[PDB]
Amino acid sequence: TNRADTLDPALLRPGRLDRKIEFPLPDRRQKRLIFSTITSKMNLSEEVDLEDYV
Amino acid sequence: NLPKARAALTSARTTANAIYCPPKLQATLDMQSGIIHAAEEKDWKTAYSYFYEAFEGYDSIDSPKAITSLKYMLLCKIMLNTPEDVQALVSGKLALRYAGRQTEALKCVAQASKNRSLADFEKALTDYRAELRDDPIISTHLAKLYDNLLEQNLIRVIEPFSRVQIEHISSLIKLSKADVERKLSQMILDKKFHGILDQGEGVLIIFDEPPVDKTYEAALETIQNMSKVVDSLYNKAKKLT
Amino acid sequence: LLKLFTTMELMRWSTLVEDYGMELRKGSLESPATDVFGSTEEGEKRWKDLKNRVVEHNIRIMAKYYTRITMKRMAQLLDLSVDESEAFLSNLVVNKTIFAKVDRLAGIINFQRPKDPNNLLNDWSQKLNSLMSLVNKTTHLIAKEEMIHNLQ
Amino acid sequence: FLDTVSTFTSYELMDYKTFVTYTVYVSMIALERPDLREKVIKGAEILEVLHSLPAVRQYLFSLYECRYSVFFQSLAVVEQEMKKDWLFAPHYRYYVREMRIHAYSQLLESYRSLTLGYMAEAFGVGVEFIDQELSRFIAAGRLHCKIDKVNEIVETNRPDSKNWQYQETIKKGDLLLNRVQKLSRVINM
Repeated sequence: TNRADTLDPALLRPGRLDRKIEFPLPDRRQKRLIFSTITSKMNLSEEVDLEDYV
Repeated sequence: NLPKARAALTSARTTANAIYCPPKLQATLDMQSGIIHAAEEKDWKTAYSYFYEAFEGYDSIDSPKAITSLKYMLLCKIMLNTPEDVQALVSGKLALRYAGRQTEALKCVAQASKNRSLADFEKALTDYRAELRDDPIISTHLAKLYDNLLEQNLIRVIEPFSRVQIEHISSLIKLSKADVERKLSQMILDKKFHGILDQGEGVLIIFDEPPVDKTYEAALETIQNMSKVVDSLYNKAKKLT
Repeated sequence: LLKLFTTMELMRWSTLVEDYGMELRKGSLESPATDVFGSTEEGEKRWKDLKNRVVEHNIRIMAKYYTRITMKRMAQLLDLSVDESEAFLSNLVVNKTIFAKVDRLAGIINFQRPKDPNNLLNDWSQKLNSLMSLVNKTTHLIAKEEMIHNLQ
Repeated sequence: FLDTVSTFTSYELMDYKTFVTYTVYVSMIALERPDLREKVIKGAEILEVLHSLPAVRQYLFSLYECRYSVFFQSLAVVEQEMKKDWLFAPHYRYYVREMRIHAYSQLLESYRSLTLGYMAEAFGVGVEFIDQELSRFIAAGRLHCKIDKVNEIVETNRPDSKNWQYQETIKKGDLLLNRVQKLSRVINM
C-alpha cells in the first residue's frame, strides 16, 4: 500500500530478507514511456508532440 | 573483427568495468554481444533482448550516430523475420524521432519487415543495395527472409492437393532437380512435409500415419515387463540356490 | 436458373447462350438483359462466372462418381477443354472446398473426398448398418407376419 | 558433455579445444537432428570455441544440410585425426562406415526412386564404391532398403508398427520363458 508503518520487525529482516526486496517507484523518463504506451491505444493524428508536457 | 572484439571483450568486462560508472560503453558491449554473439549464432531473442537493452539506452545521443545506432538492430529485424518487437521498437519513438535520412530509410525497413512480400522484396533488392552496403554479414540477414520464403512458397504451392508431378510443382522455381528437391527432402527430415518424392517417374506423393499406441505403448511396456521379469529372475535364482 | 441449381442437368452452354442471350432479342423488357448481361467488364465476368458455375457446380454434381476417373473424361464431361480444365482445377483447388489430389503419373485423378480415410469404419458402416437393419428386420417381420396372419 | 559451464581450464585440461573435438566427434553420431539444431543452433557456448574452428562448424552444418563430398573432405579430416588422437585406435574402424550410414539413412529418407547418378553428384564415382559399401550395409543388418542394377530401384521403408515390435515380446519370453520354466522345474526333483 502507500503507508509503510505496518511491519519490519519480521518482513525485511536479517536472514528473512533473501528475496524480500524493498520496492520504490520509477524516475524521469518513465512518464515518457507511459505517454508512449497508453496514447498508442488511441489513434494519434499523426503529429501532436508529447515531450512538451513531461 | 570478432576475435579482436573477443580480446576486446575479455579486456572490456574487467578493464572498462575497472572504470567506475560505465552506463555508456556497457550498452556498446550490448550491441557487441548482439552482433558478435549473434554472429556466434546464439539466439535471435537473447541477442535481441540485448538489442532491447541497447534500444532503451540509445537516448540523449547525438544525431549522426543515433541515425546509425538502429541500423544493426533493424537490419537484424531484416535478419530476424519473426520480428516480435515491431510494436515496441518501430512504433516506438527512436525510429520515429530523428531528422536525418537514415531513419527515413529505417521507416520503410520497418514496414517491409512487417509485410515482407516478394513483389516488394525482389524489386527493392536494387533499392536496398545501398542498404545492403550497411549489411555486416551478407548471408544471414537476407537469407533468413528468402530461405523462409522458400517454404512460404512451398506451402503456397504444395498445400492444396497432396500428390503431384515434380516438374509442375517445380515450374514456379523453374529448376527441377537443383535445390528444391533438397529443400523438400530437408522438410521431410524436419517433418514439415510428409511424403515421398521421385526421380524415375517424377511423382511426389504426400501421405503420413505415424502414431499407433496399440503397437507402441503396449509393446514398449512389455519390454519394461520383461525387464521386470528379469528383475524377478533373482528371486528365482535365490529361491533355487 | 432454378433447374440449373438442382443437379444443373448437364446442358449445352450454347443453349445457355440461347436462353441468356436472346434476352436481348426481346421486343419487351431488356432492362433485365441491360442490368445483368448488358454490362461488359462486369457482365462478361458474369458470363465467365457462369462458366465458373458450370465447372464449380458440376464438379459438385460429379463428386459422387469419383475415386476413379481419368482427365480426358473429365474434359469430356465438364463441357470444356483440358487446359480450361487445368485452369479451373487450379482456381478450385486453391478454393480447396472439397479435398482434391491431382497427379499425372498417368492422369487418373479427380476432385475428391479425403479418400476413404479410415480403417474399421467399413465394418461399422457396412456390417453394422446392414446388420442393425437385419435386427430391425425380425422386429418388423413379426409385424408383417401378425398383420397378414390375422386374415390368412 | 552436455553441460559445458564448469570446465574452462582446470589443471586437468591441457586443451579444452580437445574437449571441443571430443564433443563434436560424438555429437555427429549420437545426437538426433532436432537435438542437432538444439545444440549447435539454439546455443553458442561451444560455438565460440569452435567458431575459432570453422570447418567443424561447417561440417556440422553440412551434416544439417546433406552435402556429401564435403562429408568425404571433413570426415577424412576427422579420420586423419582419428588415427592421430589416442583412445581411438582400437575403435576407429566402426566410425567411418558408421558416419557414412548415419548420412545414408537420411539420404534414403529423402525419397524412393533414387539412383547412383543423382547420388554420384554427391559421391563422385560412387557406383561400385556403393557396391561393397551399401551391400555390406545391407548385409551388416543395417540400412533397410532394396536396390537394383539396371532398373535401378532404391527403397525407403520400415514403418515401426509392422512385425518386429510385435515379435520382440516372445523374442524375450521364449528363452526367458523356458528359463523361468526350467527354474520352475528344479522344484520337483
